[PDB]
Amino acid sequence: RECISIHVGQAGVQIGNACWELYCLEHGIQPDGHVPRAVFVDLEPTVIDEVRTGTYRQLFHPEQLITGKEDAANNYARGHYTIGKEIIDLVLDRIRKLADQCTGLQGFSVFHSFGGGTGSGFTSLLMERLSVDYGKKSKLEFSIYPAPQVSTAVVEPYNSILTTHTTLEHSDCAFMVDNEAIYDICRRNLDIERPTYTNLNRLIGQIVSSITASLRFDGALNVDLTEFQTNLVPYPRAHFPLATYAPVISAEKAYHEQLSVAEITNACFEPANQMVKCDPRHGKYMACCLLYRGDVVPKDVNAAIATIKTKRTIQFVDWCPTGFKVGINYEPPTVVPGGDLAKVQRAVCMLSNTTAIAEAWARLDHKFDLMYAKRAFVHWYVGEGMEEGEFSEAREDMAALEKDYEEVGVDS
Amino acid sequence: REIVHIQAGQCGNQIGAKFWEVISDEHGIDPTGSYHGDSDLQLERINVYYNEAAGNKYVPRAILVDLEPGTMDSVRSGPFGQIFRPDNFVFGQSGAGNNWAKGHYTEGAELVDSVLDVVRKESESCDCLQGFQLTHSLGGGTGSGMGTLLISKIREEYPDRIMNTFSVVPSPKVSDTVVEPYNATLSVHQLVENTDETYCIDNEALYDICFRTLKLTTPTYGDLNHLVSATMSGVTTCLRFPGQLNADLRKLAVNMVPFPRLHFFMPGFAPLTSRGSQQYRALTVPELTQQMFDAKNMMAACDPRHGRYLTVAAVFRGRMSMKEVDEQMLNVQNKNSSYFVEWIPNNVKTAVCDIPPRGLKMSATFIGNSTAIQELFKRISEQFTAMFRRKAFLHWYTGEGMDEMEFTEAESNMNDLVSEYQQYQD
Amino acid sequence: DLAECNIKVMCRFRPLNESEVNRGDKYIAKFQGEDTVVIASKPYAFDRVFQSSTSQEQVYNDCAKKIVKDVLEGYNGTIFAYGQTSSGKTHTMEGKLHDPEGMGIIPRIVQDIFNYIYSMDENLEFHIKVSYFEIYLDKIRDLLDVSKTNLSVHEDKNRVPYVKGCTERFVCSPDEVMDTIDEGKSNRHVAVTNMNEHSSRSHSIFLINVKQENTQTEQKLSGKLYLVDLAGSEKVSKTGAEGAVLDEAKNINKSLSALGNVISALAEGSTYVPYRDSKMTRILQDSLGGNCRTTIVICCSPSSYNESETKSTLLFGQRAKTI
Ligand SMILES: CC(=O)O[C@H]1C(=O)[C@@]2(C)[C@H]([C@H](OC(=O)c3ccccc3)[C@]3(O)C[C@H](OC(=O)[C@H](O)[C@@H](NC(=O)c4ccccc4)c4ccccc4)C(C)=C1C3(C)C)[C@]1(OC(C)=O)CO[C@@H]1C[C@@H]2O
Ligand SMILES: Nc1nc2c(ncn2[C@@H]2O[C@H](COP(=O)(O)OP(=O)(O)OP(=O)(O)O)[C@@H](O)[C@H]2O)c(=O)[nH]1
Ligand SMILES: Nc1nc2c(ncn2[C@@H]2O[C@H](COP(=O)(O)OP(=O)(O)O)[C@@H](O)[C@H]2O)c(=O)[nH]1
Ligand SMILES: Nc1ncnc2c1ncn2[C@@H]1O[C@H](COP(=O)(O)OP(=O)(O)O)[C@@H](O)[C@H]1O
Ligand SMILES: [Mg+2]
Ligand SMILES: [Mg+2]
Ligand SMILES: [Zn+2]
Repeated sequence: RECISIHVGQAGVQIGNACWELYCLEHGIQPDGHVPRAVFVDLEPTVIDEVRTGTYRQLFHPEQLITGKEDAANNYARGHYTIGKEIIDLVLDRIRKLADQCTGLQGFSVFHSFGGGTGSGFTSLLMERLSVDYGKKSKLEFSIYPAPQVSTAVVEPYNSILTTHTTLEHSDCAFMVDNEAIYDICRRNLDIERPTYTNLNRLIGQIVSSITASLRFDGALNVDLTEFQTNLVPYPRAHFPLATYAPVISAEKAYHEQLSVAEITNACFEPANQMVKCDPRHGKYMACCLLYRGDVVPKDVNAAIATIKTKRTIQFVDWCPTGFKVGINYEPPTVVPGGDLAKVQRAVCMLSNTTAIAEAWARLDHKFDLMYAKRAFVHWYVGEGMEEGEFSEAREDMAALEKDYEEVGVDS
Repeated sequence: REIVHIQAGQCGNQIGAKFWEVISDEHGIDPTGSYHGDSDLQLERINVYYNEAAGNKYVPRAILVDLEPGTMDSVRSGPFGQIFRPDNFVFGQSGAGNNWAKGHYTEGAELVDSVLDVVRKESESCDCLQGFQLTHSLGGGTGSGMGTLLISKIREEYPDRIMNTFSVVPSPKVSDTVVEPYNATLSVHQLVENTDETYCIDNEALYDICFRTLKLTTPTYGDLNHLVSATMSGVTTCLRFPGQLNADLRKLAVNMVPFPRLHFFMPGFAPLTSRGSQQYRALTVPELTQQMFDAKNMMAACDPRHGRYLTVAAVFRGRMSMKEVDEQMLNVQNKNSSYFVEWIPNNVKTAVCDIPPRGLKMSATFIGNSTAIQELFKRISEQFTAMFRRKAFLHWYTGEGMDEMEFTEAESNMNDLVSEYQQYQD
Repeated sequence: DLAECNIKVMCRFRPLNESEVNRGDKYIAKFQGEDTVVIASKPYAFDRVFQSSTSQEQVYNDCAKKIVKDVLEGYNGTIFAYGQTSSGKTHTMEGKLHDPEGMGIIPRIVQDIFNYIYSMDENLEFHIKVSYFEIYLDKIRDLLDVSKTNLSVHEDKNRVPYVKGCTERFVCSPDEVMDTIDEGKSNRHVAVTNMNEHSSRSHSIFLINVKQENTQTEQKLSGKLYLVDLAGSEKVSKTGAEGAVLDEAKNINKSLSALGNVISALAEGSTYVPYRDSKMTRILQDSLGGNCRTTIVICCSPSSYNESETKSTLLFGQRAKTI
């Protein structure tokens, strides 16, 4: 029934504090109410401390807040092997101590930031140690994969080609939200050149609320977590769909809010609104899980979608007749009291697997090579319990992820 | 986390006074007083530079190494001079001769053990050690020789903790000493092989940047020092503050050093406007990157425009949009694709603290790893040969128990170091 | 300057051992031609690929014979044995020191140097000096004098590097050299609790300096041949004290990574080679790359269990892209 969550890496923790905020906010549980149902991991104390100093301070147990005073290191190796190792046990312990206390759970919603040290590496083995300790569950990892041109870390790809290959054979469904492609939404669909990280977080903090929160919440067309991976992954590769939200209108500027279904659903497939720089440049969808929430008439959907199924310029895979999982919830969304999110009475958090990422992975793989081609910051990992193996052998890994996402599509 | 500063030589020392003059105020620590901190955040992370004893006396955890009493006895007899626990003063009343050899093999080699002693008392302080800060000048005895030894020993004692080095590489135009390239070439040698992050500052790159970027007409040393100390505060201490995207020595190290040499950087501060007038506030952000990335404004002597970059780290510290930050950096990376090296898709390492420099609204330290610094070790290396060839003031070295193969060694080494760096400019 | 990067790479597979067979491992290496091995469908060509029953004699003739001639010709050279622990490095570099059939590269080299000398003995005056040291944790220890610990590399008047204070012993016969190797091997146990652990994690370096002067011609010659048995290239699986159910922390050996960068640089035809990346590469500077011949014998277990490690080894060997 439940779904634990492990927010790993400063980012996964910032986003965590955010997604965790939106929660109580739409459940009437102020600062000090019940008890969360997740944990927080980081090898840099000062960040988890922010959850220990700032807002939502006492809504957590100093037990579900793991820290390694030591060093973060923007390098996979160190975070996965060398350092990150020391903490893992302890980490697990909570996701085994928190996993017990419950009643027939469904899985762990993992929150990490692909291209980091504590986020890429660590998790790599966290999800790793999970796939074995609970192979019998769902492993949906919600990632924030590398901005297409606006990356931060100098190594980023090293850290992301490595978190992909190690987690690939362990996740159930990996959701992806592109940090940059979300900015566009903040520039083009909300207008603000002042987007603090605290915003992107409010956003995913939204799209995510549509996943677990409301879905695990009764409705006219419930959709379990398992449901996802089933209706969402055509193949064992921990396939990565993309998150998209519909009413991303500004709560100040424009106001046409009352945008009946027929509109908000069409607003999902236009590439300029998908929290991912993977513009459907060719990527044929192969399965979409349209999660609606608020006042929505099933016919409105079983029509708004029909209209789409016949737009053709939206070309769905061949081997897939119908790939539209319609998830209907009741309670409308719940916008921050005064952030910058419109606040409509219905939304569409549609996520999907698109042959599109054939790109995004490509463009991120290429990156890697360029540097590896010169070993660049390699000495930083080797000296951290890794080898020419793990790199070269994780490169070959993704290689067959560029062929995979190619074969499962583009062909009939 | 933590670090333990090291004031090698007079310069490195003189600067200590300025690095601590600053940092303290950037942490509300009065002479011997405690934390008067205008805020409450300038305290949760202080440890990085102090120690708890009394309850109002957080003492800087640095080392003051020097073979010339008068110096430390000027730093200890002035302003903040009375905050260092006397135990910190590792003096060498000997003749602090201006010979690299006199402070690395003969005179300094003795005072070393009585230093390492303390560098251990401070390291084994508490919590977890990160690395050590090292200030000095590569143009003298107590600086290049004895300080370059202090590290060769440090890096044998904790090849784990990092080693940032702040070197005052011999300014071009005019040398404030004569053997300079001797004391220098010999210390850079030791650097390229122990510390793993070096920030090279040039007394004349400063003047310039201090007489034209600060209409300042009488730039006393105190100033130069002050400007420098401003950068080393943005680097370390800063990142030991919160931030949307914070880093720390390692991130800085693990994002800036593609190849083990250690490589040297060139620090640059952001708001560098003259007092009254200039107080233009054009600091939205494009103004800071405008600054940081220009030629002038690079504490180094060489000009970036004269050689690609391998890595860059804009360590900003003042509330800004992870969008207008992450964005700007890009155009910058495209307007100058020419010089920014290609085999690194994203050279730049954007870092973002929150709280800014006490009295300012928005700043951003720049730590550049450009291939341009090739054209400096060249300089140094040249000066050597031109004088080595004739063994100029060599008797002051050998006569101090040195080797004719020692000088050969260093030059070559550091000389090769020039070579390599070009391997990327191409 | 001769050809730039005179680096040859030979891959030597050893027979599956009883432990591997007992475990149930399978022989995964497939062969093609005299220079290609196929692992997981991917082909890897090298200067030569030796199957599991290749003799010590074949390995010496193909990998070291010519280098020995160069040393006697007055040039420097280097020969390495690279691979995971138990791959066959020591068997290859030394084998059974006194068995005429089972002896490795080093015994056979010594044998050939003296034999050549014996066939000269006319106007040439020879002088052979050896040194034997190890590198552990990037620290140098003299295997001929256990008091000489943590030695440092220095460059002489003419740039030639050397290990400050390292024993240099004049040998006059094969037996003297083998005795030297035997002493070094015994001295190695000093201050070492676990020799297995120590041997797999350290690098052994044997130096043979052959000097000669033709009393009549007067032309002098000096060659240095460094024989190196490297540390295990397998960083993974480090058992001991650390994060019990949370570990993966360990880097690639400093010297191996330094060697990788040096080989890649030479393979790229780079004018700047990163020798300073390690004490090992610094000492070897005048005998690795440039106008020196270098053979790297990467050794591998043909076991299905060591598949990933073998891939790594093969990849390392590939750093020297030949044509
Ligand atoms: C009324 C007002 O706003 O005054 C400003 C001011 O006029 C200007 C010109 C300051 C001023 O700085 C200088 O004139 C200067 C003198 C010698 C060397 C270098 C700089 C200022 O003195 C410096 C001072 O800086 C700080 O307070 C920072 O926290 C800074 N502190 C120190 O350097 C410091 C100085 C004395 C004692 C202890 C610390 C800092 C910067 C980075 C990291 C840590 C601390 C500031 C904003 C000002 C004055 C006071 C006029 C500027 O410099 C800095 C470092 O902020 C020079 O260009 C900038 C722009 C500022 O607006
Ligand atoms: N959406 C979003 N992205 C973030 C946030 N914080 C960081 N990121 C992104 O995630 C990546 C940064 O990872 P880091 O903060 O460097 O590292 P980490 O993953 O927390 O772990 P360490 O490297 O060990 O510190 C970059 O690509 C950032 O753009 C956040 O709050 N929200
Ligand atoms: N920025 C700066 N440079 C200094 C200071 N003092 C000496 N220098 C520089 O240091 C070099 C001289 O070395 P010095 O510090 O006297 O050596 P030592 O005292 O014998 O170790 C010259 O290039 C000076 O410009 C200083 O307070 N600030
Ligand atoms: N080519 C080979 N033929 C027969 N046995 C071998 C072969 N190569 C290695 N072995 C044996 O396997 C064991 C481990 O090999 P060794 O060379 O000591 O490994 P390492 O690579 O750790 O130096 C030894 O008994 C060695 O003789
Ligand atoms: Mg972090
Ligand atoms: Mg062995
Ligand atoms: Zn309306």
